[PDB]
Amino acid sequence: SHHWGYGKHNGPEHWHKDFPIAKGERQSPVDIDTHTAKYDPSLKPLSVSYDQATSLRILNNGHAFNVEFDDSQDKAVLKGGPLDGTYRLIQFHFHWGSLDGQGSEHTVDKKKYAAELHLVHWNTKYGDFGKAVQQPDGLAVLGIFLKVGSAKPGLQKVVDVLDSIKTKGKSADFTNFDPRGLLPESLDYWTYPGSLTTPPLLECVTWIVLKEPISVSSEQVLKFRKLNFNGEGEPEELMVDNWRPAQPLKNRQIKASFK
Amino acid sequence: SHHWGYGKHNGPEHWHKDFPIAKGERQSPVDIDTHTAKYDPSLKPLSVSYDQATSLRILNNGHAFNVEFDDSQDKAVLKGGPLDGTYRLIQFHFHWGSLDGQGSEHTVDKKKYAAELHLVHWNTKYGDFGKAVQQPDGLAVLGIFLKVGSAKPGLQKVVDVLDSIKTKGKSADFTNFDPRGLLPESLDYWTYPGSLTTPPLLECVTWIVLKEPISVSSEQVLKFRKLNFNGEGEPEELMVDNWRPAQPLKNRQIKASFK
Ligand SMILES: [Zn+2]
Ligand SMILES: [Zn+2]
Ligand SMILES: [Zn+2]
Ligand SMILES: [Zn+2]
Ligand SMILES: [Zn+2]
Ligand SMILES: [Zn+2]
Ligand SMILES: [Zn+2]
Ligand SMILES: [Zn+2]
Ligand SMILES: [Zn+2]
Ligand SMILES: [Zn+2]
Ligand SMILES: [Zn+2]
Ligand SMILES: [Zn+2]
Ligand SMILES: [Zn+2]
Ligand SMILES: [Zn+2]
Ligand SMILES: [Zn+2]
Ligand SMILES: [Zn+2]
Ligand SMILES: [Zn+2]
Ligand SMILES: [Zn+2]
Ligand SMILES: [Zn+2]
Repeated sequence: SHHWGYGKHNGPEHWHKDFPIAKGERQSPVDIDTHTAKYDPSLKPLSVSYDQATSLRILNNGHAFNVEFDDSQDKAVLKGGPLDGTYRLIQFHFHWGSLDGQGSEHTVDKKKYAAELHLVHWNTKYGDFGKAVQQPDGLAVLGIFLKVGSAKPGLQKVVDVLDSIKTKGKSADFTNFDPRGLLPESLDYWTYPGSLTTPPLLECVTWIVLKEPISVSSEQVLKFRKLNFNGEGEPEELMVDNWRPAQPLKNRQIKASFK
Repeated sequence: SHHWGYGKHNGPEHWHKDFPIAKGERQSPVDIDTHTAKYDPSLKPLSVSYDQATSLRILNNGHAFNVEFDDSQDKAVLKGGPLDGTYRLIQFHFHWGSLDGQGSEHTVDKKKYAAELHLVHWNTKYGDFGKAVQQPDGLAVLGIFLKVGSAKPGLQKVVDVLDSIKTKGKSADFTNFDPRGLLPESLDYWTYPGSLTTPPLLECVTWIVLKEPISVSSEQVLKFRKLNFNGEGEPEELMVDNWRPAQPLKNRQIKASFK
């Protein structure tokens, strides 16, 4: 009851109590039905420029873990696609499950994936992250599905450091990470106007969800599930099933960048 | 810069940036000038009923440390004085300095004390703490000055447990504490309508500041100054000088319960 989370008492089901936007017109995530999400030839190609991405630190905030980036220049930026502007990378994080058969927030024809990677960018138009989240086109989030298969070499440096931030509030220096190690072979995508998938659930996100999932080993996802929602000294609550289920699409169109 | 505190960058001096109420009509603390704070015979005597006070836990929130109480019944209550209602004890905490010559928030004829004890109560009229802080008579805070002299036996159990919550976010079970061990010989007091002395600086507090200070040993206050503002693993910032200086009294009267 204390403040929001993913348990029986404080979960997605109950977020409408302190956040009436939870039942709003533009909520995320959604289910991407491939028969309705039609192709849009007006969509320009997406330009992911991460070659100068400068990571700083990894931390556990009690809700997931974030790798944070220097956002002071156009070092890691997101351009074109459905975006009018330059969007700087500020952090990324994951949502995952207690079983391989669940963990993703978005779904494709009702299929759930073992996890989902969210790379979070803010529109430089507004000046900083804080001002951007108060505008409907302030954020662009790039969402990537994880399936249990073979190991992702780009993910291993993250996994190695997870013991050092087991409990809420812990953090660590995490430099020279290259977020390109987490991208799939193709950048074909769906896009729709949405929201943050956690409180305050603000409807300020242009979603870009990649068609092609990345593969991670079962050994690597097991490492995610040893994390803790709780602080050190408090009772153990395993950080698992930290995902919001799909929401009503309502009067929105999911445009597709592909065939 | 990150979020508020007591350093050069984030201190009381700069709180007006995110909190315009900091320059409001009813801000606390104030200096109690004894020549103007006249006696009011209409003030009923103060009734401090702490015999059934049930403490639960002690924690470091990064700004000070709080001992928290069961507020579910009328076990520890504050009545009469300038209060119209029953006020339940929810927590207490301290503000102290880096030197014995400072640490208090309130002052008496410009004199500063080594520390100050704040016992925090909410009006049962409103139902819970959260609803109370949004009303001008929602909170009653009982403020007590500490001077460096001989040891306070009632304070020693708090001091013993301080090693176990050195850094921000740590907490511990803290049961069978009796807050009566921190009261002075006399309950003669000054009262005025004010605010929280930390953000969000809400103007919802009826202040009751006791005339008579309590004595604590230098050994006991040294133990306060080993605490840390920071979390575990972060760079060391000693939790000292965590006090707001005196504010303009403006169109307010400080009533005195005594001679
Ligand atoms: Zn339920
Ligand atoms: Zn409901
Ligand atoms: Zn379909
Ligand atoms: Zn590149
Ligand atoms: Zn939280
Ligand atoms: Zn996310
Ligand atoms: Zn470092
Ligand atoms: Zn290939
Ligand atoms: Zn393609
Ligand atoms: Zn530790
Ligand atoms: Zn200054
Ligand atoms: Zn200023
Ligand atoms: Zn005077
Ligand atoms: Zn009593
Ligand atoms: Zn804080
Ligand atoms: Zn205080
Ligand atoms: Zn316990
Ligand atoms: Zn005596
Ligand atoms: Zn008296």
